[PDB]
Amino acid sequence: SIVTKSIVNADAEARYLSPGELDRIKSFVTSGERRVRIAETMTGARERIIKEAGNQLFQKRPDVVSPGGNAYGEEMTATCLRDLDYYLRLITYGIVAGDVTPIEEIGVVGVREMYKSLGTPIEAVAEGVRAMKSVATSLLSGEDAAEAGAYFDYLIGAMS
Amino acid sequence: SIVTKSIVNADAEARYLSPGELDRIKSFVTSGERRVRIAETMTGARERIIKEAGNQLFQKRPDVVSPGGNAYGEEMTATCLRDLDYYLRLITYGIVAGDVTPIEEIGVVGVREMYKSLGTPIEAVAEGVRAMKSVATSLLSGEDAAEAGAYFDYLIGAMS
Amino acid sequence: SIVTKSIVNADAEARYLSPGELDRIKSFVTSGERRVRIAETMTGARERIIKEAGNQLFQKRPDVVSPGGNAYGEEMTATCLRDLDYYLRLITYGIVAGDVTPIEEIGVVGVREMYKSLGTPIEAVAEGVRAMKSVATSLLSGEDAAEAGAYFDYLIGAMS
Amino acid sequence: SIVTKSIVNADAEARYLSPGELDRIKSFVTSGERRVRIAETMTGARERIIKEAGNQLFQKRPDVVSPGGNAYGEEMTATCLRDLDYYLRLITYGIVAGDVTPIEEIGVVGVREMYKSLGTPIEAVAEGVRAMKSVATSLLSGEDAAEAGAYFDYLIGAMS
Amino acid sequence: RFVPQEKQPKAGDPANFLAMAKQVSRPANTVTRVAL
Amino acid sequence: IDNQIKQGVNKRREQSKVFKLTNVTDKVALQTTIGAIYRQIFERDIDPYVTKKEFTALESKLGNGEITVKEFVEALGASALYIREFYTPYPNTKVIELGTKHFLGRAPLNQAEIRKYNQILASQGLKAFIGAMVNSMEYAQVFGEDTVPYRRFPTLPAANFPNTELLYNQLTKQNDELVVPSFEPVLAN
Amino acid sequence: EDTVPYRRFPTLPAANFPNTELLYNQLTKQNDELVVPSFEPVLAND
Amino acid sequence: RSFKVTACVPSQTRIRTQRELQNTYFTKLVPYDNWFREQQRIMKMGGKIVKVELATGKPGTNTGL
Amino acid sequence: MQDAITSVINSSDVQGKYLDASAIQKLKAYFATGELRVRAATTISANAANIVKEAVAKSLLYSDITRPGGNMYTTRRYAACIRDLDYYLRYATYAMLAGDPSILDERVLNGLKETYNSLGVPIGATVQAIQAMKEVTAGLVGADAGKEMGIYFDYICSGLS
Amino acid sequence: MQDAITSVINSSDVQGKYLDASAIQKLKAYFATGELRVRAATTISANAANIVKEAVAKSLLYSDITRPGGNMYTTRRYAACIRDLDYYLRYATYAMLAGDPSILDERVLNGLKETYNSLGVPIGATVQAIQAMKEVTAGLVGADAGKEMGIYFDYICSGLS
Amino acid sequence: MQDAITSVINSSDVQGKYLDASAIQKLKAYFATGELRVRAATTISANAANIVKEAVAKSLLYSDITRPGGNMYTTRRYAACIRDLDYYLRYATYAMLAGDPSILDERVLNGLKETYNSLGVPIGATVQAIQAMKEVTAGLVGADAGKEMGIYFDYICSGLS
Amino acid sequence: MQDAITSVINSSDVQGKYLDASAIQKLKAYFATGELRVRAATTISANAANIVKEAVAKSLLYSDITRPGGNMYTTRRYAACIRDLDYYLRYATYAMLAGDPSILDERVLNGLKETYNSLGVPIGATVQAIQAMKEVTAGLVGADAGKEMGIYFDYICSGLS
Ligand SMILES: *[C@H](C)[C@H]1/C(=C/c2[nH]c(/C=C3N=C(/C=C4\NC(=O)C(CC)=C4C)C(C)=C/3CCC(=O)O)c(CCC(=O)O)c2C)NC(=O)[C@@H]1C
Ligand SMILES: *[C@H](C)[C@H]1/C(=C/c2[nH]c(/C=C3N=C(/C=C4\NC(=O)C(CC)=C4C)C(C)=C\3CCC(=O)O)c(CCC(=O)O)c2C)NC(=O)[C@@H]1C
Ligand SMILES: *[C@H](C)[C@H]1/C(=C/c2[nH]c(/C=C3N=C(/C=C4\NC(=O)C(CC)=C4C)C(C)=C\3CCC(=O)O)c(CCC(=O)O)c2C)NC(=O)[C@@H]1C
Ligand SMILES: CCC1=C(C)/C(=C/C2=NC(=C\c3[nH]c(/C=C4\NC(=O)[C@H](C)[C@H]4CC)c(C)c3CCC(=O)O)/C(CCC(=O)O)=C2C)NC1=O
Ligand SMILES: CCC1=C(C)/C(=C/C2=NC(=C\c3[nH]c(/C=C4\NC(=O)[C@H](C)[C@H]4CC)c(C)c3CCC(=O)O)/C(CCC(=O)O)=C2C)NC1=O
Ligand SMILES: CCC1=C(C)/C(=C/C2=NC(=C\c3[nH]c(/C=C4\NC(=O)[C@H](C)[C@H]4CC)c(C)c3CCC(=O)O)/C(CCC(=O)O)=C2C)NC1=O
Ligand SMILES: CCC1=C(C)/C(=C/C2=NC(=C\c3[nH]c(/C=C4\NC(=O)[C@H](C)[C@H]4CC)c(C)c3CCC(=O)O)/C(CCC(=O)O)=C2C)NC1=O
Ligand SMILES: CCC1=C(C)/C(=C/C2=NC(=C\c3[nH]c(/C=C4\NC(=O)[C@H](C)[C@H]4CC)c(C)c3CCC(=O)O)/C(CCC(=O)O)=C2C)NC1=O
Ligand SMILES: CCC1=C(C)/C(=C/C2=NC(=C\c3[nH]c(/C=C4\NC(=O)[C@H](C)[C@H]4CC)c(C)c3CCC(=O)O)/C(CCC(=O)O)=C2C)NC1=O
Repeated sequence: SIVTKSIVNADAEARYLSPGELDRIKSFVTSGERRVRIAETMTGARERIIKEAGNQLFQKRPDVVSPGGNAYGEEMTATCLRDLDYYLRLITYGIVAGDVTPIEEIGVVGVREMYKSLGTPIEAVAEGVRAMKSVATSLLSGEDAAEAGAYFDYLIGAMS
Repeated sequence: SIVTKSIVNADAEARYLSPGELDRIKSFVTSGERRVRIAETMTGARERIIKEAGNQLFQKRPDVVSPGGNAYGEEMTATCLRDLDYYLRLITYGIVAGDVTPIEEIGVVGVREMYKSLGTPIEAVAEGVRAMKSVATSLLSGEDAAEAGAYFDYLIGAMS
Repeated sequence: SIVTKSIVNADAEARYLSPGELDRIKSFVTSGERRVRIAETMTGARERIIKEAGNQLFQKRPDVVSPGGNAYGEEMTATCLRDLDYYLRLITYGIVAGDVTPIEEIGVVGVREMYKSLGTPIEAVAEGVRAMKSVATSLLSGEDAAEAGAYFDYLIGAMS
Repeated sequence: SIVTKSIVNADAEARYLSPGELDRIKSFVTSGERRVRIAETMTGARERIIKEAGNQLFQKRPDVVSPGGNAYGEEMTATCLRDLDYYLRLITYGIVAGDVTPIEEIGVVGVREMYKSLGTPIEAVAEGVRAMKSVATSLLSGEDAAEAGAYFDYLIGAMS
Repeated sequence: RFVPQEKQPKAGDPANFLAMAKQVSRPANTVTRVAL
Repeated sequence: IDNQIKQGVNKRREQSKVFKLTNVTDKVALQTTIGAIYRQIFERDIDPYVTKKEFTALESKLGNGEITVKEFVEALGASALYIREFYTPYPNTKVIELGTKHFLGRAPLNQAEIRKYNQILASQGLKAFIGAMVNSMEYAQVFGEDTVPYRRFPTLPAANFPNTELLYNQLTKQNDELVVPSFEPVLAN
Repeated sequence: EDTVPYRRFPTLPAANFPNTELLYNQLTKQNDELVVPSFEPVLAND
Repeated sequence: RSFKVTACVPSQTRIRTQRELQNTYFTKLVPYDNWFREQQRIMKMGGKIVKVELATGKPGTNTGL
Repeated sequence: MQDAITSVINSSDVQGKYLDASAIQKLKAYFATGELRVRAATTISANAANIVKEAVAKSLLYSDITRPGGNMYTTRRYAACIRDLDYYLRYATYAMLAGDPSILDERVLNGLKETYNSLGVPIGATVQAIQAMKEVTAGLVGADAGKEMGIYFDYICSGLS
Repeated sequence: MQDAITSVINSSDVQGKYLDASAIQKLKAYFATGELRVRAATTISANAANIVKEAVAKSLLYSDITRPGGNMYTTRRYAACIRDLDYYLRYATYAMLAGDPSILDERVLNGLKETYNSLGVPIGATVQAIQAMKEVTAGLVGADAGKEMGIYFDYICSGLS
Repeated sequence: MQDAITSVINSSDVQGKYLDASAIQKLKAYFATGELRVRAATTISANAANIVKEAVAKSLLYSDITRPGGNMYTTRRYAACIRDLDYYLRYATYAMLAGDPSILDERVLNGLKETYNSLGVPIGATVQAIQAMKEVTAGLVGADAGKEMGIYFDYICSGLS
Repeated sequence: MQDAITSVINSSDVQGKYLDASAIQKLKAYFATGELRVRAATTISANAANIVKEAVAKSLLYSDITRPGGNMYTTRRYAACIRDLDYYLRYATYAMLAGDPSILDERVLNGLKETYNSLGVPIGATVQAIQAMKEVTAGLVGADAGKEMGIYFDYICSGLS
């Protein structure tokens, strides 16, 4: 994580890592006990978030809800509802990791060539996780939502 | 500073700043009032490190002030104190920047050519920063000198 | 005066008098009796200024009074006093008209090549006005001594 | 030289060099080494001409070394040996050149507003070359003082 | 020690420095009387 | 001298030597090639710009033979010393005329070769930009995988020649301005 | 003293000709930059 | 992650006075993302590869690169 | 490139001094604004393709240049104008996090007066673009947060002119 | 880039129109010269090495330039000058087969004036050689293709001088 | 290459499902030990030349391997032999800060089985050189942190011979 | 790049003549003094870190220029100036063994005046270091070679000033 993001940065310049990094890694571990609190809030909400936001993108975009869209059918509306379960379960690894190196390689790298092969609109899932972001700030206590909500904001700004 | 390392790390990606890098400024600026409440005493107590740096060097390295050594007699105990007075500032300059990269571009990155040529041993100036390390940690509190002591220790590893 | 100064640019572009020029003509008719008043202060302090400000010129510049310069004895210093009592009158003639052009068309336009063709250093006349500066501000209230002090101000910068 | 002067007359007339002007060039190079023989009397005794003029400068104009003048003290009086040797080196350039075109390029065209901004008197320079005229021609032969005295008179003419 | 020790292309005064008296003028000198 | 040195091939194109790497188990022949990589990629000495010898890990992988010089030119220019020296204080159209100076040893070829790398440099960083140059075909037959890049003197594209001696007669950091902004379109569309 | 000034075409000074058609082929307010900054000194000191 | 490739390739267009054994036979370490391009470059000269087992190891992993 | 907090550093070190009291106060003006700057940094990064998405529609689209005859009509040239306007937004984000125009004149202002004249692309439409980018970035970060954003935009469009 | 068929295409493209009646007969004017440009380009390509070796003997030999000090003195430079002239022939047969002289500004006359001024090549001896080359290749293609070949040398010949 | 942090993340996706409370306790066991293993990194980054100096001076500075014959006779075969030692010490800091011995498998221990054999290099000197190097770090970082780095340091011994 | 062998053998080439008796006295002058040059060449390289050391102690060090505000205060560049002063030392020896200042035009004075004013380094302080280096060399090698090596030192001071 923030170890391995920094360790590969220290190895690329071939040296012992900075004391600027030493205040980074010390603050991560001493704030990790509330960082695991954010992950267990998503355990009991794992049906509550995805039930509202998939319908919220269906009313933000009713392009999809008609025959001729991409989620249209009981295996096809279950396609995007399950992929929204994946992206929630993706970045909850990255809350307690504290940076983007778990989310980016197994979520973000091959996307644009995949979704054009899958026929899905990239702008749909871009505003779909925007619907996932807004309810995540409500159940948490503001500031800890604000440090974990930026990984949502990483995921919005890296599709398109 | 801590921003400037992340800026060229952003442009080598040529992307935006990832939120693994954003919070490391959020830990920096809210402790920025804390960090300026560290080094200003080291600007304040100026002489007290310096006169306790030379005499704490000369008992651990007495062959420097012998005849034949570079530093010898008068006017060559003061410029070795004044070249040591230079490297006192950059410890404070690394603290208020929150990173060791302004120490490099004015004070580290060309030491192995100019101290090769001048004949001053780079190990012997490294022990002087190790001599002035103990007198600066006493002037600060113990959890405050623990981060500032590593700022010495990078220059230790850069000299040695 | 100001009525000629407001028209000589205006008639050169062949137009009536601008609204932003008549107000200075208007406010001079409100505030020109102070210029009547401070002219009468300079008449009563006519010889009173240069009994020590001329001495203040010889205090800071004893170059000219020595054998070798220009001023020798009583007479030659008296003609310097006559030239400097030609000079306090000219600014007193200039404050009652309220411009630089009463000062300009008598003494300032030919100030340079006369004095280079006389042996008089043109820098040395400026300290006598600089000694006339500190007494004329001090003999007046500081409200009126600003703007009448501002009328020596062009007369300083056109010597050197 | 005449060659960089008679060309500039002939280029402005857009003609060839007229053979009346060629005999000025033809009589130049045969009388050239006699003009060179003037110059080693100048640059040989060039430490003696500056000493014989400068005290004679400060007997004719003894007032620049007065306190509160322009050049009093050890450092400012020592400029005037360099400020006269600058003209002494320029004059012996011209007798070698045969004409005035080194002097008017180097020392003449901005002599006023440099010295007027410095506050130095012009006529003290004008007697300083005039002190240097009679000293150098007394070291010079009877025909040679007539020709080389005229180049001194241009530098008096430069200030006039 | 320190001692930079360079060269130069100016100076070398042979000191002279004669000096003088400096007397003040009484504030009454006839401003008016100069000539004809 | 006007007919001597001033004939049009400025005689250092065909008397400057190149460096091969046939001798990977030789050690002193390796050391003057590694300096030749340093004096062509960064093209100064790298001695006053490094806190400590920095690349001596992957310098030591060379000579052991499990990397090549095409490895060693690519990963060195990808490192953070090339970012600090040649990527930060210059525009990303200067970098295209600076990356082609050291790697591949020429000017940019066409207007489209500016468009090719600026397509790359906006999407990915210098990471995939430096992978796009040395793994191209034009690196492969004129340099090869055993040679250092060197300054070479093209003849076939029109603006390829005089933009090299407006790139190489300058020294390093001589001008902040880029020498060729782009290539001129000759007509409407 | 009876003629209007007009655009004239010099020949005798060297840089006088091509700095006129770098002054007249431009229209008015065509460039904010001055066309010739100054003239080049050719050697060390003159 | 990286591979340990070895391959053989001749050049067709020219006859070279230098030796080129290291140019006609490789044993290179190449990383994972250059290998999508580095393998294709030997196809254009038509050279054969032989042993392409990875040296960095850990296949089939998801994260950790 | 250098930080605003390192602008305090090198200017006090060309004079050879230490951190003095007003030079502490130069950092203290930074440390009251930095926590808003990083809160502004998230919304511009998440909407990096959702600021230019509205901006080109707000000023550039359905005009002469998107029609044939103009410049933006061919898809190669439209692919650069989406690229260059994303490019200025990323470097203005670097201007806001550093608090400096020092990154802009190094990179995006050295050749920009010359690369745009050589390609024939109009400078004045870019002046309309980033001023419209200045308006559309304030609508989603806030006029309190867009004001510190709205300094270096005027540093950009001055350098175009 | 710019062809002759593309020239009437790109003029029709920036208007946004289609193939109009005047745009078709100009496009059919290129096809009416279609047998001339193909047959002449086969003739020059078969006689490339003989039309060069007459053109250097017609103008360049037995002068100052083939003597010591001249720019085609040595065996590097006289072998270079044949190749540097042969690109003027081969690209002129590109411009005939294109039917438009804008292939010369893209790939011949771009930095060519900047090279030869920096190299000490006599431009007026080059433009004398191409002008001698234009006459001798008009006798090999006939008077019909000799006008169309004779244009495209003097688009090169005015780009040099 | 992965740490102990993304060890449990990589096992979470091979099993596919979200990580449960036993996997949570494996992750937060790092956090009880995270603040002390960074305290080892403070003092090991300072004196990194000191650890590799006296470990030579323990048993490798007056030795038969340093006298004619051997493998540290010349200064160049010296210049790798000390260069391997801080490379083990740097990557031991890389191992002990991440909890995983998998970092130095592919970066250090990839070719060390056969490159020390093919070059005629004694491993039995370097295995002797590191067990004295292991004991001096635990005195310098403290016994609370020196134990846990040793099992990443004795991990190097299992891959060496 | 040329040589006193080659510059008198190429200038006689470009005139078209052969080895003239006036041209034969320059080669035999170079063949007479060539044994003096090659013993003078080795003594520079044996003292190359000490000619540069005594130059900066006699001209550069302990002044305002190494005091903050001067250009030498950054130790990035005091490493670079010893690198810069090494360049004039080795290229003077290359001008000495060639007997020719022609390498200094093409490899030192190509664009050297523009790149020093682009950084704002002092011109005369470097010229004062060349005046330091010419007397240190003439003492260490003997005055018969220092009176020839210093000629190419004055060729550097002519181009730098
Ligand atoms: C040092 C005696 C003076 C000085 C120097 C200063 N120099 C810097 C140096 C540069 N020097 C060069 C020069 C050459 N490169 C070459 O290849 C050759 C011929 C073989 C020469 C003569 C160049 C190209 C640079 C700048 C490029 C770079 O940054 O590497 C700097 C460095 C620029 C910077 O911003 O760091 C400084 C101060 N100042 C003094 O005090 C001495 C007078
Ligand atoms: C020959 C009749 C005349 C002449 C020629 C000459 N040219 C050179 C050098 C060059 N010529 C070129 C030309 C081109 N490059 C292009 O891309 C194109 C468009 C396709 C052209 C026409 C270039 C780049 C050079 C310089 C380097 C090179 O040769 O590749 C030389 C000699 C210089 C050398 O180093 O070989 C000569 C002699 N000179 C004459 O005297 C004739 C009048
Ligand atoms: C878009 C809003 C405006 C516009 C843009 C336009 N730009 C180009 C081409 C280039 N622009 C640049 C400049 C830079 N590229 C960079 O990467 C950087 C620094 C990070 C700068 C300063 C360059 C180099 C090009 C050329 C190729 C490239 O894109 O890199 C074009 C294409 C012009 C052409 O004919 O190819 C266009 C159309 N044009 C508009 O209409 C808008 C006002
Ligand atoms: C995290 C990385 C990841 C992705 C992307 C992923 C995609 C994925 N999408 C699938 C189906 C699908 N998913 C979609 C998705 C969509 N259509 C819509 O209506 C929406 C607009 C849009 C998503 C929001 C579609 C259309 C299919 C069926 C395939 C097809 O016929 O096109 C299936 C097949 C069913 C199965 O799982 O057995 C997989 C594996 N799995 C992954 O692990
Ligand atoms: C901020 C970055 C920076 C660094 C690193 C720096 C080093 C530096 N040390 C110098 C001198 C010196 N430095 C020493 C130092 C020492 N002698 C010894 O024996 C001891 C080992 C050692 C220090 C304890 C001595 C003796 C000199 C004078 C050299 C001489 O007189 O020969 C000088 C030349 C004179 C000066 O300007 O001070 C520089 C430039 N200057 C800088 O601006
Ligand atoms: C206000 C308008 C005005 C000015 C400027 C002016 C200057 C002036 N100064 C004169 C003389 C003089 N003026 C001075 C005055 C000085 N010489 C110095 O070196 C001192 C700096 C300065 C003393 C303050 C002297 C010494 C002479 C006589 C010069 C001589 O006879 O050699 C004369 C000739 C005699 C006369 O008519 O007074 C004029 C016209 N007269 C005017 O009506
Ligand atoms: C060859 C062309 C040439 C000219 C004209 C020239 C003028 C010149 N005169 C100067 C100074 C000076 N010149 C003088 C003049 C004098 N001292 C006196 O007391 C008398 C009034 C007078 C002549 C004897 C004085 C006093 C200074 C120093 C000014 C100061 O430092 O305040 C200076 C500044 C320092 C210096 O270089 O000396 C210049 C450049 N330099 C040149 O290279
Ligand atoms: C020629 C290639 C070569 C070198 C460089 C070399 C160095 C070398 N120096 C050693 C020790 C040493 N060598 C020195 C040498 C010196 N310190 C001083 O005081 C003097 C200035 C200087 C030499 C005169 C010292 C002090 C030690 C002992 C270090 C210690 O005990 O910590 C050792 C371990 C002892 C041994 O030889 O077995 C080696 C291998 N051996 C070689 O074969
Ligand atoms: C971190 C990544 C990395 C690794 C793993 C690495 C290993 C490595 N060790 C090597 C050599 C060496 N390794 C040693 C090792 C030792 N000296 C002894 O006597 C003991 C047996 C042992 C330690 C005390 C020696 C003597 C050589 C030189 C062999 C030679 O060059 O002949 C070489 C051959 C090239 C060279 O000379 O450096 C490699 C590649 N290099 C790397 O960059």
